[PDB]
Amino acid sequence: MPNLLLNPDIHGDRIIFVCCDDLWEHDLKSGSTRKIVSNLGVINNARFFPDGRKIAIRVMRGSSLNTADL
Amino acid sequence: DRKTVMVRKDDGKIYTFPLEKPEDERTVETDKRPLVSSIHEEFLQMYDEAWKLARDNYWNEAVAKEISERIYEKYRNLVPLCKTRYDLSNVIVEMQGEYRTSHSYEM
Amino acid sequence: SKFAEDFSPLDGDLIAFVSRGQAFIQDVSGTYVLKVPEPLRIRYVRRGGDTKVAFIHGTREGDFLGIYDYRTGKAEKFEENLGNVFAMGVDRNGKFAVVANDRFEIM
Amino acid sequence: MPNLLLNPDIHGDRIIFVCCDDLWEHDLKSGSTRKIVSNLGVINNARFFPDGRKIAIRVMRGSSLNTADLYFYNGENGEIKRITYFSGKSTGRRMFTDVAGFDPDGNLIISTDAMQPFSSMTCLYRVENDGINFVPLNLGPATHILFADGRRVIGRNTFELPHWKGYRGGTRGKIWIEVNSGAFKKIVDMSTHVSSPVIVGHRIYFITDIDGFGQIYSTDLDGKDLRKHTSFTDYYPRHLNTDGRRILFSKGGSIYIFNPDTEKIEKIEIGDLESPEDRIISIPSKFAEDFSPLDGDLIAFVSRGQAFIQDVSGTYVLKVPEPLRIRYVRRGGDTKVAFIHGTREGDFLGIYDYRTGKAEKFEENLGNVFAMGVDRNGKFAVVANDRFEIMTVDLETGKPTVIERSREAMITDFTISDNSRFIAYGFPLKHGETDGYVMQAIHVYDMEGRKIFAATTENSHDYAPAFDADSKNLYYLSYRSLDPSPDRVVLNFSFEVVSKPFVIPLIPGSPNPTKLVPRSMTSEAGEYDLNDMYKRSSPINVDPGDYRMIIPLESSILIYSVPVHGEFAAYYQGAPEKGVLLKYDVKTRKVTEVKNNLTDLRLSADRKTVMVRKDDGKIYTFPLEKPEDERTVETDKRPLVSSIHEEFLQMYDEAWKLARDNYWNEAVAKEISERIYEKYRNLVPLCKTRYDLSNVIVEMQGEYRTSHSYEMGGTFTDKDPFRSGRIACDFKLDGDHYVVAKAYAGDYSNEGEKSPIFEYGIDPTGYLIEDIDGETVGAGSNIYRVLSEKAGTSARIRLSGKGGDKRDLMIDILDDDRFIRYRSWVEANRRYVHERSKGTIGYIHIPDMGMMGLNEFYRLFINESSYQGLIVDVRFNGGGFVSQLIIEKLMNKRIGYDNPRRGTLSPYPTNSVRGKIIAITNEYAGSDGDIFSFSFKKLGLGKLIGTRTWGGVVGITPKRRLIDGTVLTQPEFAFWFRDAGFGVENYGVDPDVEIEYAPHDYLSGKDPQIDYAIDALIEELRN
Amino acid sequence: TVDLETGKPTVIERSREAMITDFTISDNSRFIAYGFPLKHGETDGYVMQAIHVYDMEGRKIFAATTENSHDYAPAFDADSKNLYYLSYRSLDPSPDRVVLNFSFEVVSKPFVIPLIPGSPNPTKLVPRSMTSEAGEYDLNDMYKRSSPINVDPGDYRMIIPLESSILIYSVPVHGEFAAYYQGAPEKGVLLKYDVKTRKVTEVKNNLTDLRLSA
Amino acid sequence: IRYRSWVEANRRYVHERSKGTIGYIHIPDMGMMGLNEFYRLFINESSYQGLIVDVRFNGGGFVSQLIIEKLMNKRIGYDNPRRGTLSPYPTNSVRGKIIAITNEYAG
Ligand SMILES: N=C(N)NCCC[C@H](NC(=O)C(=O)[C@@H](CC1CCCCC1)NC(=O)OCc1ccccc1)C(=O)N[C@@H](CCC(=O)O)C(=O)N[C@@H](CC1CCCCC1)C(=O)O
Repeated sequence: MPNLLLNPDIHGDRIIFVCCDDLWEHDLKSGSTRKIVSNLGVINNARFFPDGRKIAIRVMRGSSLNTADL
Repeated sequence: DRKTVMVRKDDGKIYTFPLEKPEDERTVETDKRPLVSSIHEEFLQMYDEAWKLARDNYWNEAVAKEISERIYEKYRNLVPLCKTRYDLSNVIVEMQGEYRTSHSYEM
Repeated sequence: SKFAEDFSPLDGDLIAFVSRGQAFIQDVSGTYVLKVPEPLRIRYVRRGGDTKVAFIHGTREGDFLGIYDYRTGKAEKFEENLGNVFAMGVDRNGKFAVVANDRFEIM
Repeated sequence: MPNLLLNPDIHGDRIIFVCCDDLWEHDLKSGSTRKIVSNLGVINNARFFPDGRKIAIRVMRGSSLNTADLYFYNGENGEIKRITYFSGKSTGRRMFTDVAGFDPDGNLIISTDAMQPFSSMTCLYRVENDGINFVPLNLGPATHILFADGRRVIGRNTFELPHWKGYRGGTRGKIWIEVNSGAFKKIVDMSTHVSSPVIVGHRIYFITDIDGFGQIYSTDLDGKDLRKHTSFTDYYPRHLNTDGRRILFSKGGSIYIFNPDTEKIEKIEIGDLESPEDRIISIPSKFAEDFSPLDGDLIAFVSRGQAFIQDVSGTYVLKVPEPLRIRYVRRGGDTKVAFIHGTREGDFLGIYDYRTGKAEKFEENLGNVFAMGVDRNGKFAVVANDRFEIMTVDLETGKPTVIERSREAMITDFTISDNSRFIAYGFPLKHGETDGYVMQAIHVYDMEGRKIFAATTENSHDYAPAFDADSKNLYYLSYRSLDPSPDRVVLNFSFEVVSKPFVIPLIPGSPNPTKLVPRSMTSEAGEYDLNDMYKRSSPINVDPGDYRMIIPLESSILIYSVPVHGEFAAYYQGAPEKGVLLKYDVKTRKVTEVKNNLTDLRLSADRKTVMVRKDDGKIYTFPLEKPEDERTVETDKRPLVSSIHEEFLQMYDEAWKLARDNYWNEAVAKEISERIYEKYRNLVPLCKTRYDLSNVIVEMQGEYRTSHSYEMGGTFTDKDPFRSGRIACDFKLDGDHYVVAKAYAGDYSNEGEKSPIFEYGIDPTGYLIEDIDGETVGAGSNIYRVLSEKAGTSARIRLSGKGGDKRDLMIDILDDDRFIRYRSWVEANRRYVHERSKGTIGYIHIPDMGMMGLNEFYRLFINESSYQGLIVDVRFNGGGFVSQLIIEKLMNKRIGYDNPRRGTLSPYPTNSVRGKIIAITNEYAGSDGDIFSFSFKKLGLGKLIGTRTWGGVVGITPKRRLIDGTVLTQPEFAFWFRDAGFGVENYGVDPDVEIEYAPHDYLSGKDPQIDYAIDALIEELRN
Repeated sequence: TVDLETGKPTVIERSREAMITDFTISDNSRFIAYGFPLKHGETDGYVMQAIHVYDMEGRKIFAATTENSHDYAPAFDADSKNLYYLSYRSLDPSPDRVVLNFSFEVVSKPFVIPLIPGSPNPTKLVPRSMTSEAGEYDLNDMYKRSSPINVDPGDYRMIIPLESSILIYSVPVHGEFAAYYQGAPEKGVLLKYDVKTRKVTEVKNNLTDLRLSA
Repeated sequence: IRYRSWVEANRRYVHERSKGTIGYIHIPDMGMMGLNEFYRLFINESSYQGLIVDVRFNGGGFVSQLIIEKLMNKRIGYDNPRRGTLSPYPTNSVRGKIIAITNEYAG
């Protein structure tokens, strides 16, 4: 069985998205996917900066995800 | 037998004391044995209930019968793709939105 | 403890309770714990005899009354649909049970 | 900055390795790296299956990584799954329960001691159905298993030994190989340690430092044609692994590739991979220590190198403004506090004022401080160091002044009179240079006159000195009230309750106040005179016992008492000693209990505030006047804030400094330390996790090329330890039902020595296990996982024996069953020896030389000592320090008997072996294990049978921890044998008759060592 | 056993090491438990003691405990369904405060043996509804069903089983000087163990001897 | 008091006359007192070049074997600490030569 992917962002051929609450990156060219950040809590939004280098991330914490920070 | 008393105090713990001698209360412990379950079976269970509640409690009984039966299968097929609680939430909320009405929350 | 509910006192200074859809028969200490042998969603558990306990098993179709004996092991499960049960009790003589549902019925 | 990579494995162009405790994969072709598995805990080993698809992984859990288990990763669907629920015990140097290798059919073969009596018994098992069933290979303990041309290659103790470079002891790595299609032959047994074996073509590649440094070697399937392939000099290479074509390994934090055909080595370029948040949060209580009461009902304490001034509530907390390592904090004034700041150079005294903010920090080096106090008037402080000195540091100038220096131990037990004129302290001393015991005498230093006076004589142990408010008497304790207490099992006696309080009036002619001598009938008013004061000593009428502290008050005396107890939990589990606060009314002479369940106590300056630690581990504070009103000290309100890299640099420097300052040979230290410091310090910044830092520290400890350089404790993960459900049984998957293959039991009448099932009056052996807690187990349900999930409680278990024998019991699911397995094993060997020797030989086994060894030795000695012969089996003996006590008993020669009118003969001595004794020992007996083996030979008590022992005999007694709680050990006590010097170190003891225990011996199910012992003794029992 | 009517004695068993002075009779007068001194070898240095149980019916002796230490102070419960006793088997060394030495000071612990196989250790508090007793007497291989009672080790001289508590005579560790010369009596105390609360308390102190009625 | 004074007196005498090369110990009997007096000095006199084990007037008892056991121990090693003095192995081992004194009052 596959996963549930969501909330993506693009920058050229690179595509970051959320899977299993963690942040992943996929290369349109090579076709390879990898988890770039995890164990931070529940990530629902990731945004590529202009230079496509850094990434602003939103993560939720607390049993019911009542709190969040960047 | 009106002899045993089981209570819950403000500290959240459960206690039990004989009605005759309320001085001798004991603390109920339940975290000795772990709780064992399967994510996918629970998720399927939870989905079906969320879906059943949405239909059984919608203000308009008529519309429910049609709305429920029309969205059930579509969203149930995504449950197995859910590995985390948040995933399941994404599926459940989308199916709640199907009632095109306010106050369909998840807390 | 995190998902526990419906804590209730049984015969022989025993405890029954529900958590995450599962049900258990344990001593206050939580050292001797028995899991009721029944699929997901056991809404309620109620003292029904020296070693017998009645319970409400929930499914997608509705709620049903079930009985279990933590001594012999037997655990029949009726088919008569009761609707959505929200309250359940058993007489002291263990012959019948009183149930309330979302249909506003008492039976 | 880059990361610290390690423990790789290869499969074609794909290379998996460990980084930041997680598992990563790198493609040689594309050059891309990615984390394939994380948040499982600490991963130290990952092994590619044959098809290169699945991956067997070893992960450690529990704060100190005391537990481990195995997981399967499938790169096809990203599936992760736990395979073992053994909860194998592991330590830094014995990371047992790991992957051993793969059989020809592509099945995983693991190595674990989970179902064995001894940890060293890492037996081989074939994993089946993802962990449903385990089939034993009965090849004996093994670390690696390789297959060449249908032949079985076996690696014994072939894991890396970073902590001990140049190891040449009996437990060194060795490789055996199959030849007779069922027989094995030892083929690689060099003088030094051999590790990480692999096969490429028809050669076995491995690592060893036979030449003074770690290099890769290889030989043919005969251990012949030795070749050296590498010439590294920077760091030791480790973790060899291969795919059949190329060899992979790590070194100095980088991964390299070795091509056997080209003999060329290259470094893989991976670059930066992960750099987690540096600023971290910690729970002050977890690393707290040195809790102390200040003025105005305030509290001071130290945690993780930091110091704080807070109210009991922990609501108003002040952090002392000082860099890393604040060893101690002490009340120095209304709002001032003195502290000991530690650095790489040493420890220094510092003062701080939590009101004004000022915080000067002296430069005068005090050495390594271990005790620190301040006078009540806040002018000077008394300090003790590892140089055995006691001194007074001026709180104004900073200038230290040594009062006296001991040549035996530290002067940490001292006190200052309230008028700041006298300083009393325990002074360790010895009558002779080679004396067996260290005495202690109280000394009193007079600030005026600056002369030291003797408070007590030097014939025993006097301690816990204390002055009274008026400064007119000096009270103290001593173990001088000798009275023997009888041993309930063995003919023996010891001094259990011989502690008694004494007092010494500082003014001659003044009587002992507790004596209640009418004032009108005495003529004091004299003047101070400390001369010949040990002659005026007087006891205080309080029954003997075991007192640790004496506090004189107006009309009563407070005494801290510790009831006699066993030492087992304290020696292993580290359990704290339980004491109680007693009160002695001078008037009524009656004694009462003021507080119990104490494990530590501290008194304020004004003698009014009491701060204690109870058995629950919490700190409390109550006024001495009304002990009924105690409050709980909370410190976890405010988080602990620190920087990983700054702490890591701090921790490294300390580990390095301790290793040098405590090495037994001072000379060698200066050279070794300065030579390895920089090299390993440059890797610290590559460490992002605790485990990383550990890898660096351990490697630098190995640089001392000596035994006993360990690392225990510390926080490596926030993951809870793996759990395992045990009922002392062996399960065998037969068909679709699990059957009870074996039911362990030793002495049925003892405690905790049999499967909990036995209590229901039936032997589970042969029975079938239907279900557990209503859930069915068998071909589909993993019984281990189930059991693991019930560990610590009683679950209903449906059993089925022969016929219609149906059982339904509430069995206790144990968290561990090692001891039961052990006792079962001993009782088994006992029976065997009795039967084979036709009832003429006894058997005893000493698991170690600590409290357990004492237990096990006497447990049987009392019943086996009177046979014609005796086998003292010390195999797997983990050491300790009671070997001399054991030799002493075996040394006793029976020279007489007692003839009773009625009854049987009674031998003299009672603790005398009746006949001939033979000792069995293997490569798993070390330290005091080595000592015992060597001594048994030297004293000629009998013949020594087995295999050369471990070879590590440089004692260790740690006395300092790392800010994270880590407890490092340093070989500080070099054992010197007469006519052998330190020769035993890094070598072990050779048995008179060598008897290997080859892999085929295990296949046959015969113990060649115990058998030789029996037979040999039978022959000696013909005369 | 001497017949109180006829006067005829009947020897049950004979030890070859010491006297069999530590015994008790079940309330239903069917069983006789006692400490039996024994030695593995003729020239053995230590004398072990195993509890034996003689059955008036069948007239056969059964082994209550193994013979590897010292088991004593046997005692039956009112219903005559369990046999409680003490033993110095809980080995744990206590450190000598003066000389490098260790000895067994507090290694005494209580144990029980259910006379009906399958019946669990009562002090364990195993729910009746979760057990299936009602079995019949069977003293064979009873030393295998032995079970400890969760009471901290020490130096116990007597164990008295009651309805919902156990009385235990404890003797605190002390010096032997006065006892060896002056002949001073040993100081003990009567402890109570509540089976339910598992809590221990002091019923009486300053004792030097104790006897219980029928 | 008279007894201990006598022992300490002989102790001083032996130290002085042997120029500090011989230790002294005296066993009043072989019971509890003997155990006390023997270890009371053994711990400080055992490490001299020589040792005098005086057993004159020894009234007996039953712990002789325990005493012989200690005197039997042969010193075959030492412990070298980075800081501190040597520690003999065994600890309870006499360092050198031992001589026993006895009279007609030991039985
Ligand atoms: N106090 C404690 N709670 N623990 C201390 C026990 C540590 C121990 N070592 C040994 O038995 C040594 O033989 C010794 C021997 C010597 C040598 C010279 C002087 C004095 C003692 N003893 C020792 O280290 O300790 C005490 C000591 C120290 C200074 C002065 C006087 C006594 C030892 O750990 N041994 C190895 C032996 C391995 C082998 O036999 O090959 C071991 O790894 N044992 C366990 C793991 C443990 C267990 C407990 C602690 C640490 C590590 C194993 O995996 O088998």
